[PDB]
This record gives sequence, C-alpha cells and structure tokens, in this order.
Amino acid sequence: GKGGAKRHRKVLRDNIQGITKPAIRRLARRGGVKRISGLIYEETRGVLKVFLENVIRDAVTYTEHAKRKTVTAMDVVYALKRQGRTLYGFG
Amino acid sequence: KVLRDNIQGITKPAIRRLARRGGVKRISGLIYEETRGVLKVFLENVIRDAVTYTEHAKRKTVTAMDVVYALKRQGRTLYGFG
Amino acid sequence: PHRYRPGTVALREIRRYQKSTELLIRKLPFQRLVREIAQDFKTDLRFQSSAVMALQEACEAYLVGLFEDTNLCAIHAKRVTIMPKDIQLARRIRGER
Amino acid sequence: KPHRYRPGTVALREIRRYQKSTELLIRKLPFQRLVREIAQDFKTDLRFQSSAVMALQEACEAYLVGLFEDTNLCAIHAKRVTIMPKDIQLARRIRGER
Amino acid sequence: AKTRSSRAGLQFPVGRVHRLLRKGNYSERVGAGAPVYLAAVLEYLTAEILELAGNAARDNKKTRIIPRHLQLAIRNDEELNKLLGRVTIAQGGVLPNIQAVLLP
Amino acid sequence: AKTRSSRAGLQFPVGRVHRLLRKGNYSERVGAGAPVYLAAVLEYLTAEILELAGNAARDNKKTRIIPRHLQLAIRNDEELNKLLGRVTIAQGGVLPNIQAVLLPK
Amino acid sequence: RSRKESYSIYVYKVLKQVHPDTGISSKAMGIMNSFVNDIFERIAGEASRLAHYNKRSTITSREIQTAVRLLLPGELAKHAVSEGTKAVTKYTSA
Amino acid sequence: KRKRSRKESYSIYVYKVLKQVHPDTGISSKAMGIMNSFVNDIFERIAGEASRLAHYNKRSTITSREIQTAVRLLLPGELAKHAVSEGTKAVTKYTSA
Amino acid sequence: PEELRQALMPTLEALYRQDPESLPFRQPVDPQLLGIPDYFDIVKSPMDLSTIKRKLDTGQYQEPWQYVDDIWLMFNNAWLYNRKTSRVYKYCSKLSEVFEQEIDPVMQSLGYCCGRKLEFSPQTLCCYGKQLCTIPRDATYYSYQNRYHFCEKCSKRKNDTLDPELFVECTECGRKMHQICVLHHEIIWPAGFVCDGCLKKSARTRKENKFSAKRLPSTRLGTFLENRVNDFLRRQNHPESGEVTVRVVHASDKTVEVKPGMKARFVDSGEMAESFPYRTKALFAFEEIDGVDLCFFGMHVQEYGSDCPPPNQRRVYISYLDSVHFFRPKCLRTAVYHEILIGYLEYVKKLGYTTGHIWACPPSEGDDYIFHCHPPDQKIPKPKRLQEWYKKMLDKAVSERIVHDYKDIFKQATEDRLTSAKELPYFEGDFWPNVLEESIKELEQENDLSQKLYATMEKHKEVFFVIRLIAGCDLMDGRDAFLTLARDKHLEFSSLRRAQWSTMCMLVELHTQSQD
DNA sequence: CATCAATATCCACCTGCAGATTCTACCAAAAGTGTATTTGGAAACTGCTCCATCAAAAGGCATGTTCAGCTGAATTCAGCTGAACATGCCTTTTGATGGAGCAGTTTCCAAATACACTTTTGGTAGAATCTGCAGGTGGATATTGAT
DNA sequence: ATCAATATCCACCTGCAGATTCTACCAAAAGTGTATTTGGAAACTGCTCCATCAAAAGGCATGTTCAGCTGAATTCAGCTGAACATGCCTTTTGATGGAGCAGTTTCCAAATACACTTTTGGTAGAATCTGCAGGTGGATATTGATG
Repeated sequence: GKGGAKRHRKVLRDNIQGITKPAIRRLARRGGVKRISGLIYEETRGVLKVFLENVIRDAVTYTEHAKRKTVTAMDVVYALKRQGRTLYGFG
Repeated sequence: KVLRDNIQGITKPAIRRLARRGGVKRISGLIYEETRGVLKVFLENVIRDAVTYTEHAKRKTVTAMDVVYALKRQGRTLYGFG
Repeated sequence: PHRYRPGTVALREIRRYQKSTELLIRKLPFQRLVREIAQDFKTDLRFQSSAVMALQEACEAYLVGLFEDTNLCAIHAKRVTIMPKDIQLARRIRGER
Repeated sequence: KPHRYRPGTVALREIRRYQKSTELLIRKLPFQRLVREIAQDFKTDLRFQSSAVMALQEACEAYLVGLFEDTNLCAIHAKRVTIMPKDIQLARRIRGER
Repeated sequence: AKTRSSRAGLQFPVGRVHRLLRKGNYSERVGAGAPVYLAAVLEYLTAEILELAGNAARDNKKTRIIPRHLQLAIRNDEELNKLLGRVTIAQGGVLPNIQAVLLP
Repeated sequence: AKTRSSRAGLQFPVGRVHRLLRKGNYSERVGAGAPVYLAAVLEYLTAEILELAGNAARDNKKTRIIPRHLQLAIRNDEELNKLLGRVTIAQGGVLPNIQAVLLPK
Repeated sequence: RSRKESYSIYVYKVLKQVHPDTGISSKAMGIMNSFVNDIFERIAGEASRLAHYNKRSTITSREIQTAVRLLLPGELAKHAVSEGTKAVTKYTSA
Repeated sequence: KRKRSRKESYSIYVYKVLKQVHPDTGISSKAMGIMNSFVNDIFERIAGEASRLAHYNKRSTITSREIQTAVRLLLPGELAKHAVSEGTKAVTKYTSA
Repeated sequence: PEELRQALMPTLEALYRQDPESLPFRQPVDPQLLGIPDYFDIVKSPMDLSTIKRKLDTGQYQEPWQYVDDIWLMFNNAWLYNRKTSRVYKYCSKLSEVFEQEIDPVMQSLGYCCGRKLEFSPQTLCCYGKQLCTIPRDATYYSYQNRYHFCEKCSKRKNDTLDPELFVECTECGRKMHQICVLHHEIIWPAGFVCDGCLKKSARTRKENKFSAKRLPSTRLGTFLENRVNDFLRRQNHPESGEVTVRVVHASDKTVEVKPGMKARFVDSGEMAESFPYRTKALFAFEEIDGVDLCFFGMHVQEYGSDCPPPNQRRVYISYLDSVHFFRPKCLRTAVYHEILIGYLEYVKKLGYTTGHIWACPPSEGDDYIFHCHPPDQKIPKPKRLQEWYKKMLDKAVSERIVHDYKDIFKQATEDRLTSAKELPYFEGDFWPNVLEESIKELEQENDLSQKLYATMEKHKEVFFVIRLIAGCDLMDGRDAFLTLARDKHLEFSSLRRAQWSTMCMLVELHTQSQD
C-alpha cells in the first residue's frame, strides 16, 4: 500500500458537530441576524438534524419502493413537495 | 336589503371570552379591532372560495359542503359536516 | 364592598371557557357579516344554516389558534398584556401575510 | 492603535454580502457525511446521487434562513437584537412543527 | 356464499372501499389486496380513536361519547395530534392548558 | 394541416397537455378546449415570470437570466410571492433587507 | 332521493367490539365519518401519486403501505403495516 | 442497441416564449431547470385542483370551465383574471379556427 | 571505470534533485517498517538507488546499459507493485520522465544512439486447431511447448507481455547497439556492423544499400506514379519535401467464384458466369527521409479486363488502402495522396478501364489494413470525414478533366436502369456480395430480392462511390500475409524509426523472394 | 461635528473560459384528421325540502359608567458574553479510478378487467320503548382578600 | 393566624330531544364463474455512476480585549380589570309564500377508439460564439479614531 500519509479524522460519529462555526454564522447572517447567542449553534444543529429526520426518512421510504437502494434527487423533490417545501431546479 | 356596518356586532366581551379560551388574561384596547380585522381577512379568504364553488355548481345557495371543502383546501380542515 | 383581585376573574373565565366547548361568538352578527361579505362579492346569494355553523366554528378555531400564538408571544416578551404587535408578529411568522 | 471596526458596521456589511450572493455556505463533505449517517440510521448500505445532496443542501439552507429570519423578527419584537433559544423555541412552536 | 367482508373478518367493507377507489380514478387498475389494506388501516385508526374517546369519557364520568371527548382523545395523543395538526374538530374546544407564569 | 397550438395561437403544445391529462388519471374524460385553456394560462404565467426576470436582469446589468434574477422577479411581486409562498428557489438567495433596529444610529 | 353513504354501522360495530357499554352522539359519528373519508382520500391520493412517479398504473399493497408509512408516524404506522400484512397474507392464503 | 435515454422538458417552448418576450436575453441551465420545475409544479397543482372539482361535482369530463374555476380559486387575483381573459380569448378563437 | 562514472553522476543527480518525488527511493524498501510484508512476494529484486550509487562507486557496471536496465527495472517494479492512482506510481512516472529527458544527450555523448528502454507492443498469437481463428489479447489463453496456442472455445495464463527490442554488437568497438535506431540488417551487410563513430573516425562510409525500393523492378504504372509525384513536388517546391519512389511489387491473375446462393439463384439458370477473372496489383510509395527509404502509402486493387464476362467489363475496384502520417512535409502528404490516386485513375483510364469503385470503410479501432501497429497519435478518420475526403479527391480529379463525373452507387444504379442484382459488379471480398447473400437467406426464412437490394443501397448510398472513367509474390497475395509477417517479426509502424525498420525488412524480404 | 486614513466594495474595463447558442442530419415519438361508436349533461318538466321573512314574549349578556392596582414603559446602572482581530493550522475539492447498481432486452405465468348472472344487505319509511345528560335544587367544600 | 363572602364540585330528581331497538324493501351494491388483456414476476446484460484515494488552499479552530448588548432594580400614568345600573339586541317558539334544490326523459354535440399519414422534438457530434468570474490599477464613501 505504502503512501506514507494518513489521518484519523475521528469526526465520522459526531458529524453533527461537523457543521462548522463559520457555516452556521453565515446561515444566521443570511437570515438577517445581527448578534448570535452562544447556545444558538447546537440548537440549530439539532433543528437541522430534525429536518433531516423529516425529509430523508420520506426519501428513503420512496427509494425502497422502486426496488432501489440509491436515493434519487427526484425522490427528495417529492419528499420536500409533500411537506409544503417544494424545491425547484431538480426536476 | 343591503345592510351595512355590522362589524360592531363582533362584541367586545365576546372577543374577551374568545381570548379567555385562548388563555389570555389581559387585553388591550386595540386587540378587539385587530381581531375584527383579522377575522374579516379570514372571511374574505374563505367566502371567496365558497362563492366560487357555488358558482361552478350552477347553484344560487351556499352549502356547508362547499364551505368545508374550501376550508380544507385552505389548510383549515373542519369536521362534523362530512 | 367585596372585590376580587384583578386577575382572579380572568383565571376563572379562562378555566370556564377551556372546560366548555359551546360557541362563544353571537350567531346573528356573524351571520349578518357573512351576508354582507357575500353581497360585496356577488349579489343574490343564500346560505344554509349548516354552512353558517361550519363558518362560525372554523372562525372560532382559527381565532383561538391566533390567540394561543399571541399569548405565547406576549409571555415571550415578559408581558401579560396582549398588543397588536404580537398579532402581526404571529401572522407574519405563520406566513399568512 | 490598530484599526478595528465596531461590531455593527462590518456585521451589516457581511449580512449584505451574503444576502446579495447565492453560493452555498455549508461545506459539501461534512453535510454529506451527516446525511449519509442519518440515511444508514434507517437502512444500511445506501447510495447517494450528487444532485440529491445538492437538493438536500438547498432545502436545509432555505429552511434555516427562514427560521433565522423568524428568530430575528422575534428578537426585534422583544426589544432585542440577539437571537436566543427562547426566540427559536417560540418560532418553532408557533410555526406548527412542534 | 361467503362475502369477502366476512372472509377478511374486518368490520369495514372491503367491496365498498374498493368501489370508492374505483370511482376516484386514482389509477386505471386497482389491486385485489388494496381495498383489504385500506379497510384494515381505516379500521385500526377508528378503533384507536374510539377507544381513546371512550377512555376520555370514562375520566369524565360520561357513558356517551361526545365531540369534546374526541378533542380530548386526539389532542392528548402526540402522534395523533401530529396527524390531525391542520384539522379542526367540530364542537371540540381546546384542552385545558395554561402557562405557569400566568398562574399567581 | 395545422397543430392545435398554432390553431389556438399558443406556443405550448396542446396535444401534449391533453396526453398528460389523459395519463395522469385526473378524470375518465377530458375535453378538447381544456388543454387549450390550460396552455394559455401556462403561457401567460411563463411570459410574466420571464419578463419580470428580464427586468431584474437588466436592473442587475446582466443580459442572461440566472436563478438570482428569478428570485428577484418572483419575490419582488407580492402577488407571485403569495402564489409561491411555500416554494424555495434553488440558488436564489434572499432579498437585501436590514431591520430598522439593527441599523446604526 | 340520492343515496348518501356513511360509515355509521361499521363505527358502531367497532365500538361494540371495543366499548360495548358506551354511547355515541350524532355529532361524534359525523366527525368519525369525516375522519375516515379524508384519511382514505389522503392515502389513496398519495398512493396514486407514488404510482405515477414510478410509472405504475396499478394500485397494489406496496404503494398504500408506503402511503401509510409516510402519513401515519411511528407506532400507528408499524401497527397498521403489520395488520395489513397479516390481512393480505390471509387473503392470499384463502 | 436503442439505448438512447429520453426525457420530457419544455425547454424549446420556454425558449421561444422568451424570444417572443425578450429576444436578447438568455437562460442558464440552472434557470432552465428551475423554470421547468415551476411549470411542472403549477401544471400539477392546477390539474389536480380541476380533477378535484370535477370529482366533487360528479363530473367525469374535464372542460375549460372547471379549469377557469380552479384558476380563480388558486391563482392570485390579477394574475387569475388576466389568465382567465387570455384563455377565454384563445379558446374562443380556436373554436372559430 | 572513471569515465562511465563521470558520465553517470549528472543524470542521477538530476534525478535526485527532484524532491519530494525522489524521497521514497532514497532508502531501501523495508517491509516491516512500511507495513508491506508482501513486497518480497511480488518483487524478486529488492534493491534501490543507494545500491546503484554503491555499484557505480565500486565500478560494478562494465558499461552503462547495465545501469539503464537496472533503473528501468526499478521503474517497472514501482509501476507493478503500486496502482497508478497511488502517489508512488506518479512519482516513479515523474522520475522516469526526468531520466528519459536527461539520459539521451549523456548517452549519446559516449557514441550510443540513445538510452531509452524500448519494448514492442504485445504480440497477438494465432490459433492452430481451427486454423482460422486467432488468440485474443488481454485474455486467458492456452499454450503448449511455446509453439501451440489455443483459445477459450477451441498452462493457463493471461496474454499481457511486452517484447524488448533486440541489440546488435559492434564488430570494432564491441558496443551493444540497437538494430532499429541505425537500421542495420545482416543480409544487407554480411561483413558485419560498424557504428557511425567508428566510420567517421577512419573517414569511412557505410556500404551502399542495394536492398532499396529504387532498385526494385520497374513498372509502367509505378514509374508514372513516381514521376507525377516528383513533378508535383517540384511544382510545390517545398524545402522539407523529398524524393518519392513508387513501385508495383505484386501482380498476379486471380479468379473470384460466385457464392453458392447467387450460383443457385442465377448461375444455374445460365444467366451469369461461374467466375470472373481479374488481375490484382499491389503498389507502395516510398520516400527518402534522412537518406532512408520509408514506406508511407500502399494500395490493393482488382482490375477486370475486357475478357472478363459482364457486368464486370472495364471495371477497377479498390479492395484496401492504408497510409502512415510520416510523409514530409505533413501539409503536402494529403496532396501527394491526391496525386497518387489521380495518377492511378489516369493510368487505368489510359489502359481502357471505364468504371472505378471505391469502398469508404474506415478501419475499426485496433484493426490495421496493411501497415500493422498504427501510431497512437494517428487519428482514425470517421466515415463522414472520409467521405468528405473522397469527395475532395473526386473534385480534384474532375478538375483535371481526367474523370468525367462521379455519382453514388444508388444514383449510378438509378441511372443504369437497374432491375436485378445481376447488373451489379461482382468483386472479391466486397460487402455487396455478402449483403446480397444475407438478403437471399432472409428471403429463404421468409422482385423481393430487388426490393431488398434497393433498400440496402439507399441505406448505404454514401459509403460506396462509383467513378465513370470513360463516358459516351505469395508474400503479398492479400493483406493477411503481410500483416501476419509484420506481427511475427514485430514490424511495427508506431514510430518513425520502427516504420523505417519495417520498410527495410519488407524490402529485404521482397528482394530475397525475387531471387529463387 | 469636520476631516488624516485603511479598507470592503462598484464600476470603467478586459481578457480568458465553460456554457449557451447555431447549424445539419437521423429517427423514434407525438399528433391532426378521418371514420364509427358511445355518452352525459343541457333543455324541459316537475315534486318538494329547507332558505328567507315575519311576529312576539323574554332574558343575559351588551352598553355604559365608576374605582383603582398592577404593569409596560421609561430610566439608570452593572455584570458580561459575544464581536472583531491576529495566529496557527487543517479539511476540502477536484481529478482520477475500480466495480456496484439502473434500465434495456426477452419469456411468459400469475393477476386484474368486462360483463353476464345470482345473491347479501344499508338507508330508510314507519312507530314504540329504553336510554343519559340538559336543567333545576340544595348544601358540602376549596378560594381568597383583608379583616 | 383566623374569618366572612363566592365560586366550585357534587348528590339527586325530572321532562324530553335524541340514541337505541323492532319490520319490511330493494336497488345499489356485493358476490361468483369464463374470456381477455396486460403490468408485472424473472434472468442475462451494456451502460451509468457511486465509493475511494492524493494534493492545494480556501478557508476553520483558538486566545485577547472591550464598549455595547443584555440584564437587574425603581417608579409612574394610566387603563384595563372588577363591580354594578340599565336595557336592548339576540333566542326560541310558531307559521308561511315561494325562490330555489333536486328527481326523471330525450337526445345531439362532444369525447372515445383506433389507422394512418404528417410533423415534430430530444439527442449525438461540429464548431463558432458569448456572458461572466477574477484581478490588477484606480477610487469612493465610511467609519473608527484624532483632534
């Protein structure tokens, strides 16, 4: 194998913390937020996770019906449409 | 008869009682007018669809069926009327 | 003269109107308002009694939900009195406006 | 005395910069790892399309921007300029998902 | 001479829901087990809501189920409330719920 | 001889809309003028949204419509904003707005 | 007079199976009928949509099971799926 | 082999619509996809509303009147009125064509 | 041994100063340290650049080709032991490129041609049991005594090997010199091989090569082609252009037999002849580059005389054609091809031939018509551009009033009031007889033949070209023998030196076959 | 409150690049017209249920007034925790590359219609009996404000 | 700490609109045995594209400091809460001409269902074109800081 270059990158389990501080700050700024409390970040991470539990569950349930285990962008388009959050550009 | 100006018929103690159902203790003076206005807006939203349903059905009277269908298509599903 | 503290009667009314389910707004003024709005939209219309009851119940439900949102916003602002600003805040967040 | 802008000028400057721009703000790989682990939480050995990850990213940032706008309005309503957990909790409760 | 409703053993009519599916023109073909599954799901939901309403009436010392009992049953169940989040129950009212701050 | 769209003075294909209505299982029967009316409505909506997008692009000193221009066109019109209040535009962003309280002095 | 279908007797039978000694008000039965009707409508519509995306022109048990999983959350969804599976296997076993 | 994938889109039609409106303006691939998705979504919504209206009124045929009613129901006021007028003119001149 | 060291430190220090590319090769490969215990299982020669330095300092290399072989063996080991996606593979590729750039001037400074390790392309074998099939490349194959080969459907190993180039030892200085680079043949110079440096040291010159295309037997067609090409080159007056010699090396009389289906349908009725006699001719164009004859174009044609039964009377058909993009200059190569084909069309029309047929069938990928092992950088023309090139050929031909007009085969058949397949020309190896037999078979499972012929002609009307000229050696018997000889003798045309070596090899073979 | 000055940013501009635009030819997929068949909602008439209107005795919140205690708003000041910055560093993206799945293709057997018979049965007209909480009566019992 | 005035929960009796229990129908369902059709069960496969590894850099995690953001304590004009007098606007009972809703008949323009010739659009490869992202040289407020 060789290579002589590797890294543990022990962030796989806690990928919820993988959403960086500047990323959350930029998302808050795009919403017009001027000042951010210190406890906002983990709560927004949890909200993002909850949104994932809402959307990807429907996407996966759609995926298995087509005798497939590869999620398609059309499936998540339908998942967002059925929740009142229809997304354009991926039709 | 084209009757007009019954918005005062939305009784102020009636609004107070409705807010009592909403768990509110204290009500300011302008809350009654604001609730009357938002109720009027909701009435505009619902009666428009109800009258459109009545017109499409060749009818001259408004039935509860069209009202509940309009409310349910408006995201305000109502039961008790089929 | 016996007088209750300002608030005790409010709690009593809140409990009474949360325990009950009978419609609170008067029937005749609401029916007249519905008639006036229909006339403003399209003349010579008729309304069934069941349609009026459904409209009334839906209106009470929507206003009760709005009152919940307004009360929660007022408590959020360290206040017990509801003001119109809470109402437009709730309506803007709900997306109706 | 090094130059130092007070909080509020450069803050609004970057707010305007991010509001006039449309590029993605969430990095691709960490969000992809999060979405993959959440997917395998329901069914193991799943596969993802790039366009699917793009759609997830767009939906997530759009929803988060909407939520942050709601929190900003809530904070301004409470005579404040900083969003705090009570603001977002109230916004989520009155939105209807909670 | 055995009807399909008795064969399935379910209270909900399989043939009637099959006819309703046919009439709505959801698709040009409808499977044989589709009305059975719809009847089973609807009967399960009805049984759950009815037993919850009966229990709520029992706490209310009432042997007749009323729409107030329906509201008590639906709004006290988290997932059932989520299912009927945008649905209003006629003559149901609201649950008794007041914040601790409002209490003196 | 002449296509239905050309006969009705429309750009969108009438027969294609008729076929989509047929295979979409909306109703057992579909009329001849229903696809024409629907194509006309879609044509009006498309013309309005594209002209608004072009106005936004020429305001932004750009000659090609981008999703940002589409967001500017859709959201700046409160009527279309009400039409698409529950739809998010990909790569569209948000309108530049600053709260009065957050403004300096 | 036009026939007006209602699920009154089936709801009454379910009650007698669950609560033999409990009464029903007329308003409550209408609410039950409306709930059954709109739940059935939602399930059938979303199942038809799902068949439409996958280019399926037949409504089978899989689509409606997926619809139940999508609409009903958690325990009710799993219970409905289990009862539907046993019902369909009993139907195909007879 | 006959392995040529085929997919439906309104790209050429919206392109000709643009040249009918803005001859000197182009469309990007992302913008084209957004427009196609918007057209598909609005078509699905309006057609489903028309089908719902026809089913409610025990109507097995889809005509222009129910589509106009659906447009009035869901499309916004000025937009709905203009779309109704243009559709009426189009169908009227198609009838005489 | 100090001279070889003084020559070899520069290239190796140039390799060393490439950091961090050369870092992994500075130390011996340690399996336990690097966690690769399977290194010794695959690699049989564990040694490194430090060992090369030690051997160079101690004078272990008697001559630099040993060092070149060692460094190329290390490159091959690094390439085989690691996948091309790995860092070590790309570092080894970079070091190999640097070594190739650096060694050539240094290696030439000692009097050698170059310091490159050159290996031939894999040699596709041929089957023996079936006597018609071949051994596929990059696939499992069977061998026995290294002489008999069998395929899957006719020792189990996979055919992925590279054949290194041969070496010739100098008679005077004793150096090992490549056969290809200086183009040395034992038959041409039986006295021995002398390097250029030794010849220049003694003011001597290499013996004149009489195994050349210019000394081949002369033919009227070849002479006409060569003088026309020379006149065209003189008119162009290109400084890079040289002298072109065209010789016809094959000319024999053959007969083509009617296929069984056509024989049963028409020949048995007394309407068509049993066979059509014809004369086949093969000619090649040779050019002098750097004083070396090089083959760059070739042709295979069938000529039907007046004695041939109709409808093949006065018809010529191009069975195959090939070209190599090594003609100088590059721009005038296409023009020279124009002149060669126009010269051929003028010669056949002067003889008396009235009709010409061209099949525009580009070679498939991995397939060669005449010249085996086409260069990798030579793009295979597409059918559309080939048809455009043929149209330009026809336009240039009519511009000189040599060809009256040109039409497609469908248009020619329409003008020739064709009503049956009998009127079409019958050529050996042509696609038309095969498709006619296929149509006959299809009718067997099911004017029908005429309808199928018309449909096929309209489908492939742009492929076949019909030219109206008049209006109003067993080694070259076919293209199979030459290709087989080139494959067996590794006569590749993938490079200028390899093409020149193959040209001399085929010239020597023809000269030896001439004398019996 | 007027201006020395570093810096993010807009236009004046430009030159290089991936994508949108232009063109010719191919070919399978729509598509209008014609012919024959089927149908379902508009007109035409008519029975009837419940919408709107009228009328009067009556009451319980509707309307208005009066007294006042908390309460949001205003003010002031203090602990402090995020914002902006400089620094060290580090995780990401794209390019390149093996095979894991996704439809295209071909067979064809289990499964869903059409419709002709044959049969259970759900509102529902019709009337007599059981049933459970609306309403009223009375006195036990927490609740609360300030005696 | 105790006490008097109120609203709350509750036991109990009674008239009655509504929930529940009998009898017969019948047509809209509901059930069942062939002829037919067809979305789909199932296997081998060409073709996409999905998982994985190495370097560049566009960024990300950490320590510092501070005047503003937020939070705690105090007071007040008033207004909405609580109480009460007056009453009037809505309730319910009962009846009614009739506009309007819906049951039944007929059938002709509209839609269905192929067959077919007509045309029409999405894709693959060619090669010219072009709107747009950076960045270097100005250069333009602007805000923090100096005065």
